[PDB]
Amino acid sequence: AIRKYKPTTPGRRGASVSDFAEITRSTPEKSLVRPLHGRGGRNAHGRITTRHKGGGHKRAYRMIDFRRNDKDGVNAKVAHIEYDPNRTARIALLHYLDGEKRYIIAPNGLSQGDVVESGANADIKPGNNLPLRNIPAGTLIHAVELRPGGGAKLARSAGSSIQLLGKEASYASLRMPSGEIRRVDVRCRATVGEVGNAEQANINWGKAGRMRWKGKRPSVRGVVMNPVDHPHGGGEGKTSGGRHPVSPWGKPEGRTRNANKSSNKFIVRRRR
RNA sequence: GCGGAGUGAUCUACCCAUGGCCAGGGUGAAGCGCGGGUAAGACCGCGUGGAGGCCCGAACCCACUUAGGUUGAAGACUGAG
RNA sequence: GCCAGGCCAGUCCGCCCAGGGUGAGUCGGGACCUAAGGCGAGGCCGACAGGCGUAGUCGAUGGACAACGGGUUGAUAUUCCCGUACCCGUGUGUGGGCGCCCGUGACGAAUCAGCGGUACUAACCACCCAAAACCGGAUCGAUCACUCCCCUUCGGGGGUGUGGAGUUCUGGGGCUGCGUGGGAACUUCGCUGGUAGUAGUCAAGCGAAGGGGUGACGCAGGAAGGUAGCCGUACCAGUCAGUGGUAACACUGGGGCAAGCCGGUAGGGAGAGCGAUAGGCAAAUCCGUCGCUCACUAAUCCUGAGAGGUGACGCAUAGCCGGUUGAGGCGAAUUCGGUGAUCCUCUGCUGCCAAGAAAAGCCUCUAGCGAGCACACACACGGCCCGUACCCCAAACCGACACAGGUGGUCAGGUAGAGCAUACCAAGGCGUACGAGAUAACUAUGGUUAAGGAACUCGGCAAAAUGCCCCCGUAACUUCGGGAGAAGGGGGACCGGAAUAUCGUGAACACCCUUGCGGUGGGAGCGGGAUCCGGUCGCAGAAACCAGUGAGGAGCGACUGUUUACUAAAAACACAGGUCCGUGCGAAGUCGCAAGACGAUGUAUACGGACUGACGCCUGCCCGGUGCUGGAAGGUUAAGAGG
RNA sequence: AAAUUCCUUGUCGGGUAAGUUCCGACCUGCACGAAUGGCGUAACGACUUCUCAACUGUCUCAACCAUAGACUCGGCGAAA
RNA sequence: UCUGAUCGUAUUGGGCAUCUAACCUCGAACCCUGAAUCGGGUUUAGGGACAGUGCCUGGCGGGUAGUUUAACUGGGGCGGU
RNA sequence: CAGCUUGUUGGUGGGGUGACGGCCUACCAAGGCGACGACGGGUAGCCGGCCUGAGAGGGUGUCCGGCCACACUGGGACUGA
RNA sequence: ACUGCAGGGGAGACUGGAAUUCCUGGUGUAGCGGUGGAAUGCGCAGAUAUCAGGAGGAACACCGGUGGCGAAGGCGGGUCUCUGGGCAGUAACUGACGCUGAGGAGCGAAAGCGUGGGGAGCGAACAGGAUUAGAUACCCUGGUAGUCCACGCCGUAAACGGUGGGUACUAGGUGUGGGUUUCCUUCCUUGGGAUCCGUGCCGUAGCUAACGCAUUAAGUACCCCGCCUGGGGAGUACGGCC
RNA sequence: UCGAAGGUGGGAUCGGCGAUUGGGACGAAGUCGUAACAAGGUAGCCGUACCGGAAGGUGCGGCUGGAUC
Ligand SMILES: [Mg+2]
Ligand SMILES: [Mg+2]
Ligand SMILES: [Mg+2]
Ligand SMILES: [Mg+2]
Ligand SMILES: [Mg+2]
Ligand SMILES: [Mg+2]
Ligand SMILES: [Mg+2]
Ligand SMILES: [Mg+2]
Ligand SMILES: [Mg+2]
Ligand SMILES: [Mg+2]
Ligand SMILES: [Mg+2]
Ligand SMILES: [Mg+2]
Ligand SMILES: [Mg+2]
Ligand SMILES: [Mg+2]
Ligand SMILES: [Mg+2]
Ligand SMILES: [Mg+2]
Ligand SMILES: [Mg+2]
Ligand SMILES: [Mg+2]
Ligand SMILES: [Mg+2]
Ligand SMILES: [Mg+2]
Ligand SMILES: [Mg+2]
Ligand SMILES: [Mg+2]
Ligand SMILES: [Mg+2]
Ligand SMILES: [Mg+2]
Ligand SMILES: [Mg+2]
Ligand SMILES: [Mg+2]
Ligand SMILES: [Mg+2]
Ligand SMILES: [Mg+2]
Ligand SMILES: [Mg+2]
Ligand SMILES: [Mg+2]
Ligand SMILES: [Mg+2]
Ligand SMILES: [Mg+2]
Ligand SMILES: [Mg+2]
Ligand SMILES: [Mg+2]
Ligand SMILES: [Mg+2]
Ligand SMILES: [Mg+2]
Ligand SMILES: [Mg+2]
Ligand SMILES: [Mg+2]
Ligand SMILES: [Mg+2]
Ligand SMILES: [Mg+2]
Ligand SMILES: [Mg+2]
Ligand SMILES: [Mg+2]
Ligand SMILES: [Mg+2]
Ligand SMILES: [Mg+2]
Ligand SMILES: [Mg+2]
Ligand SMILES: [Mg+2]
Ligand SMILES: [Mg+2]
Ligand SMILES: [Mg+2]
Ligand SMILES: [Mg+2]
Ligand SMILES: [Mg+2]
Ligand SMILES: [Mg+2]
Ligand SMILES: [Mg+2]
Ligand SMILES: [Mg+2]
Ligand SMILES: [Mg+2]
Ligand SMILES: [Mg+2]
Ligand SMILES: [Mg+2]
Ligand SMILES: [Mg+2]
Ligand SMILES: [Mg+2]
Ligand SMILES: [Mg+2]
Ligand SMILES: [Mg+2]
Ligand SMILES: [Mg+2]
Ligand SMILES: [Mg+2]
Ligand SMILES: [Mg+2]
Ligand SMILES: [Mg+2]
Ligand SMILES: [Mg+2]
Ligand SMILES: [Mg+2]
Ligand SMILES: [Mg+2]
Ligand SMILES: [Mg+2]
Ligand SMILES: [Mg+2]
Ligand SMILES: [Mg+2]
Ligand SMILES: [Mg+2]
Ligand SMILES: [Mg+2]
Ligand SMILES: [Mg+2]
Ligand SMILES: [Mg+2]
Ligand SMILES: [Mg+2]
Ligand SMILES: [Mg+2]
Ligand SMILES: [Mg+2]
Ligand SMILES: [Mg+2]
Ligand SMILES: [Mg+2]
Ligand SMILES: [Mg+2]
Ligand SMILES: [Mg+2]
Ligand SMILES: [Mg+2]
Ligand SMILES: [Mg+2]
Ligand SMILES: [Mg+2]
Ligand SMILES: [Mg+2]
Ligand SMILES: [Mg+2]
Ligand SMILES: [Mg+2]
Ligand SMILES: [Mg+2]
Ligand SMILES: [Mg+2]
Ligand SMILES: [Mg+2]
Ligand SMILES: [Mg+2]
Ligand SMILES: [Mg+2]
Ligand SMILES: [Mg+2]
Ligand SMILES: [Mg+2]
Ligand SMILES: [Mg+2]
Ligand SMILES: [Mg+2]
Ligand SMILES: [Mg+2]
Ligand SMILES: [Mg+2]
Ligand SMILES: [Mg+2]
Ligand SMILES: [Mg+2]
Ligand SMILES: [Mg+2]
Ligand SMILES: [Mg+2]
Ligand SMILES: [Mg+2]
Ligand SMILES: [Mg+2]
Ligand SMILES: [Mg+2]
Ligand SMILES: [Mg+2]
Ligand SMILES: [Mg+2]
Ligand SMILES: [Mg+2]
Ligand SMILES: [Mg+2]
Ligand SMILES: [Mg+2]
Ligand SMILES: [Mg+2]
Ligand SMILES: [Mg+2]
Ligand SMILES: [Mg+2]
Ligand SMILES: [Mg+2]
Ligand SMILES: [Mg+2]
Ligand SMILES: [Mg+2]
Ligand SMILES: [Mg+2]
Ligand SMILES: [Mg+2]
Ligand SMILES: [Mg+2]
Ligand SMILES: [Mg+2]
Ligand SMILES: [Mg+2]
Ligand SMILES: [Mg+2]
Ligand SMILES: [Mg+2]
Ligand SMILES: [Mg+2]
Ligand SMILES: [Mg+2]
Ligand SMILES: [Mg+2]
Ligand SMILES: [Mg+2]
Ligand SMILES: [Mg+2]
Ligand SMILES: [Mg+2]
Ligand SMILES: [Mg+2]
Ligand SMILES: [Mg+2]
Ligand SMILES: [Mg+2]
Ligand SMILES: [Mg+2]
Ligand SMILES: [Mg+2]
Repeated sequence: AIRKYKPTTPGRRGASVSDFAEITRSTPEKSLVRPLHGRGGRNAHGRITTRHKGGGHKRAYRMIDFRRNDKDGVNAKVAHIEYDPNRTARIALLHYLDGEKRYIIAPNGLSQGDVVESGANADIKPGNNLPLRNIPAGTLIHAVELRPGGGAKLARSAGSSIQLLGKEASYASLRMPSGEIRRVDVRCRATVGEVGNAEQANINWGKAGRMRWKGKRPSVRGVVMNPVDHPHGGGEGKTSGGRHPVSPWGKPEGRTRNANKSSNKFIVRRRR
């Protein structure tokens, strides 16, 4: 699962890395790859809108099939499990019996060579994609969509899962990875099972260089700035900031969710 | 110093795309084998292997100390480290 | 040319004057392609100004694409000329081949009659229920009438037995139906004869829209096989350098040549047919997927550095003659080894995680077009636009200067050396622009120093010292990796012998066979390193240049890194790790009036903010204040309503 | 008794011939204290600080040599 | 009958519920469209008189802006006046 | 005190001894010792004997006798049976 | 070896009910909780109580015992999969292949440690109330780690039968468990008798200072291992291993 | 060549002193509490964790070397 480096250097002393034991076919599928380029956290104006971005290893995008709507009743065979630099889960390449190749998020327990079904008549097995109406309550699902046909949007990171609490009339109550209970329409599609690569959260990056490779740039604390730069700046020695904690633009801590967002009627219980 | 409207990222700060460069030595990680060990092991020793914000050190990038310069060769440099 | 300029002078000049000089189908670009990014028809947004952006169109620092050697001018040359190549296009002939119609072959339906799928289902058969209505059983309680019985103010209970419209369970045909299962004819579909081998389709060639494949990609590390270059050498042509020796292999010089074409080596890679087909915006014989057979260690095919041939009867060259010292003319030998890449095979191979452009181009499929086509040879032609002079670690560029500064890429020889360090040299350049003198102090840059050895000083600042290779040996502590080159020691030159395979590198003459760019033995010639023993010299053998000082105790920051261009490099910043808070998704946050964008082609193991800052042990008490989160009983409180 | 301690060269011990610095304690903390983290910590440092070996013109205490200037002659010829 | 408690036609506003048709959707499909992740239109699936916006109005608001922050004084500050 | 040894273990050919022998030397093998305690630390002359104890045993090595080791400390050769 | 027998022996996976708590809604108003007595605390902004639905973790009443199993520690909600051991019977097979075991190795309650998850209830630490001269406690109200899961670490308990393992022998009486066996075999009795393996109690001899042991010995003998030489200091110091 | 003595160096082992500091034993007729021996007033012990002037207290698991129906 996780391989620990040996303390041969100070940079490697405590670090660890995935063993990549689940990976076959170390190259991607040429027909499902699109170009990508970095932004450095800059928007269309050319200005930094997200801080601490840039550098980073070059990447290529792999088209993930997040809809899974048009292959109902058509079986697929899992051909490979591949590394993806754009997400924390691994991806599985599917060979459809119709001759088409697709990429999906690899669920937990979807070894190469398995058969994957879709539609209302599919069996309840990891990797099978069904509308929520046909999934029994208490199941663990992932890659759920908010609107019918809108594409999977929830529970997509490594190790994520959603528990189908129940379907009442035309809505399904879901326990979402944050712990918030939500309702979505029963016609929304979901995939059975939990997302794989669940142990990646235990990886110990060893040095600053590794995060620079992953594209994360250094972050400077507010209390070591000058007051013209940050509200926490100033002071003779080191201070705690001369006030209650605030953002670099002076906003205090507290809830930032819009108080009367339209979706409030779909949320049963806020997270802890 | 204040206001209005414009000009500047050929210097410099960061970022994006596409290219180039890093003499010569040293150390010897994982993994892979063989043998020892056992019921199996764990482990151990020999090889192979060639990792690393690894070591010494030119090009290259810097600028710690000191001497000189200080109407300078130079509006920030030279010599030795 | 010499009155300005050149840090002096100048007959000289990067200065002044006149004239001359830059030749491309292949070099670098355009006419080809796209990245980041720019502009942007319509468009969306915005009082106006304008912002953003789709189709599209630009934009190399990248992709694709055809040339090498020699000569020549005062000044250009892969451009001109000579020799020899390659790429794209056009015309003219010649030859055979396939096609239009003819027919050639092949493939190739449709009509209508015989039965079932009993699929349709009027009905019919079975399975449960309303099991309808109704006959009618047991129980219930305070209604009800009946007859038997009893107190009472004359109004009703009770033993309730019967049943009434009575509650519930249920005894019985469940006729009518519901739901399901079998299920009547034509009707949906199939077979046999039949329309009929008929209609009809395909069979030269081109397909550039569109589909598909390729193009197409990271970093690190070698190894093997090669080659360039370099060092010798067979052979060739010469020299006598006025010194003691040296007359020929003693010494000096030579000991060359490309693209292209042929070739298919070492090394690499590849299963082949047939059938089906929901997918690839239409189609597809293409791609993808699936099934079957055969094949698998082979064979075949592709790729492929090198070797060899040709290019080359040519060019070049050491040298020799004559030479206004310009041009001329002649012109030898050219073999075999060693060493050896930063280059080639190799867009390969191995390993790793941080997971590594696009489009054109090329190939292929069909849509489509199509009566003429495709090919071979020969001849004759067309190949456009811009750059090309000269400087280019500089006196010609950026620094006001002919300024000790700065400036990307390519080539890069010998001896010693690990080396692109360092010392001296080659090829090739240069002596660079004020000089000539003179033992003043003093300043600067170097050098040496008796005895002492940090006594100097804020402080060992500066200088001195250590320094290489090989062999021994190596502490506390430790996160077990380190500390460590710890510390501290020993040896090092030359000559000879071992020593003729001593050893190790490659492998000539000469040894077999599937005869080749083949295999084995073989050991010549040529290079390399180490050790032991004996001897020799010096003050000194790492010889010059070059080239770690080491140890012990504390503080701070874990570490590599970053920082005040021009007085501060640190204990400051960052960091991996930690906790808290926010964010349920065109999220929170940020830019923007807005549209829109980034976040992210991400989805709570994610993203943003704050503080702390490897690791180890831990992180105590306080919610009074102020923030944040949540609640709404009460008080207070705006516009509006009311008037 | 600290990058925090004014008094202050606090007191005791070590080191030195002689130690306001250094190291180990004491606790009388002017004015330490647990993520503006507390206490340690192998490795690392052109960081700050103390000691030792070796070495030396840093010094006792200076002396000599060469070069570039300074000095003389010819030419050009500024500046505050 | 200050009629507290109260009924039925008017009228009205406040809550709650439902609906769809205004309005909303970066849900989907098709056309403009030959090349289109823009835009617009058509249909559909949802939300829905909410939200958003205009005008009026209360709160909060070092996020930004313009400013103020006296004099005397055996120098100024401290104190005092 | 849990790992000790490299002339150390053995063999070969010489040298050396009065005499066998790594005793010494040149070459070859990788062996030899160790939990029945090597290697290391502390202590000590051994025995016949002496004392005590019914005995087994416990203590001790002085008179005397036997031997060993030493001659200021450390090292070496010669004469000689 | 073959045939039967009993079992909470162990591991994994799925799953069930009761109860507590919490959430939502209905009914509903002024108390609830707590003690020897109270107060802190909770509710009045709608609590306790009652109903219905949902969420979640822990533990499995009745069976259940004096019982069974396991080397010890320990072991029962149910089902399935995998697996260990024991007992009985035949004597089918080998033929002393046995016992103990220095060191060594493995297993090993609870508490605790590392990493991730989980957390209903309880509950060190901590806080408030109460008692008391004081109350850093006993009592009450709360409440963190922990108790739970996964993989590791730790190897300590009054880890006790305060009794090392193996074998042979030494009256009986009375319960229970698993077998087998003829007979009384219907005396239905699943009783009695015989044997083997256990598990309790009482009791003969013997042993013991006594208490007591007594076929499950602390009796009579043998073999092997471990341990003690008065009490503190001390199972502590130093050294060493983990 | 070997070879006593001597010098240089890093280590190994055994002791002595040491500012300061921890625990132990004994002393007197001190101060602060009553933890155990009774159900010792909250039963006592065993292993661990945490806390507090101190004896000790609390939690987890085990024993009776106590009692109860
Ligand atoms: Mg812009
Ligand atoms: Mg950030
Ligand atoms: Mg930071
Ligand atoms: Mg600052
Ligand atoms: Mg700024
Ligand atoms: Mg501010
Ligand atoms: Mg500050
Ligand atoms: Mg401060
Ligand atoms: Mg803070
Ligand atoms: Mg501040
Ligand atoms: Mg201005
Ligand atoms: Mg501009
Ligand atoms: Mg290197
Ligand atoms: Mg290895
Ligand atoms: Mg490095
Ligand atoms: Mg810098
Ligand atoms: Mg200076
Ligand atoms: Mg000067
Ligand atoms: Mg300098
Ligand atoms: Mg320098
Ligand atoms: Mg002139
Ligand atoms: Mg002049
Ligand atoms: Mg634009
Ligand atoms: Mg326009
Ligand atoms: Mg563009
Ligand atoms: Mg262009
Ligand atoms: Mg280019
Ligand atoms: Mg020229
Ligand atoms: Mg030509
Ligand atoms: Mg690609
Ligand atoms: Mg090679
Ligand atoms: Mg001569
Ligand atoms: Mg020669
Ligand atoms: Mg195919
Ligand atoms: Mg050739
Ligand atoms: Mg030119
Ligand atoms: Mg030129
Ligand atoms: Mg140029
Ligand atoms: Mg210039
Ligand atoms: Mg210059
Ligand atoms: Mg440069
Ligand atoms: Mg060279
Ligand atoms: Mg050089
Ligand atoms: Mg020279
Ligand atoms: Mg001169
Ligand atoms: Mg003079
Ligand atoms: Mg001297
Ligand atoms: Mg001297
Ligand atoms: Mg000194
Ligand atoms: Mg001094
Ligand atoms: Mg002095
Ligand atoms: Mg110095
Ligand atoms: Mg020096
Ligand atoms: Mg050394
Ligand atoms: Mg050290
Ligand atoms: Mg000599
Ligand atoms: Mg060095
Ligand atoms: Mg300290
Ligand atoms: Mg640092
Ligand atoms: Mg620290
Ligand atoms: Mg500076
Ligand atoms: Mg500086
Ligand atoms: Mg620095
Ligand atoms: Mg900084
Ligand atoms: Mg937003
Ligand atoms: Mg969070
Ligand atoms: Mg905070
Ligand atoms: Mg900090
Ligand atoms: Mg951080
Ligand atoms: Mg507070
Ligand atoms: Mg507060
Ligand atoms: Mg409060
Ligand atoms: Mg509030
Ligand atoms: Mg102090
Ligand atoms: Mg202080
Ligand atoms: Mg002091
Ligand atoms: Mg000093
Ligand atoms: Mg001190
Ligand atoms: Mg705190
Ligand atoms: Mg502080
Ligand atoms: Mg704090
Ligand atoms: Mg800190
Ligand atoms: Mg500290
Ligand atoms: Mg550094
Ligand atoms: Mg530093
Ligand atoms: Mg100090
Ligand atoms: Mg003069
Ligand atoms: Mg509205
Ligand atoms: Mg404000
Ligand atoms: Mg202001
Ligand atoms: Mg003003
Ligand atoms: Mg005043
Ligand atoms: Mg005054
Ligand atoms: Mg020998
Ligand atoms: Mg011998
Ligand atoms: Mg003695
Ligand atoms: Mg006796
Ligand atoms: Mg002696
Ligand atoms: Mg004497
Ligand atoms: Mg002697
Ligand atoms: Mg004699
Ligand atoms: Mg003799
Ligand atoms: Mg488990
Ligand atoms: Mg809860
Ligand atoms: Mg309620
Ligand atoms: Mg309730
Ligand atoms: Mg037999
Ligand atoms: Mg045993
Ligand atoms: Mg044992
Ligand atoms: Mg436990
Ligand atoms: Mg734990
Ligand atoms: Mg945890
Ligand atoms: Mg309290
Ligand atoms: Mg309690
Ligand atoms: Mg509680
Ligand atoms: Mg803890
Ligand atoms: Mg264990
Ligand atoms: Mg027990
Ligand atoms: Mg015994
Ligand atoms: Mg026994
Ligand atoms: Mg026994
Ligand atoms: Mg019995
Ligand atoms: Mg008894
Ligand atoms: Mg006894
Ligand atoms: Mg102990
Ligand atoms: Mg110890
Ligand atoms: Mg003392
Ligand atoms: Mg007591
Ligand atoms: Mg007690
Ligand atoms: Mg009491
Ligand atoms: Mg008690
Ligand atoms: Mg307590
Ligand atoms: Mg306890
Ligand atoms: Mg207990």
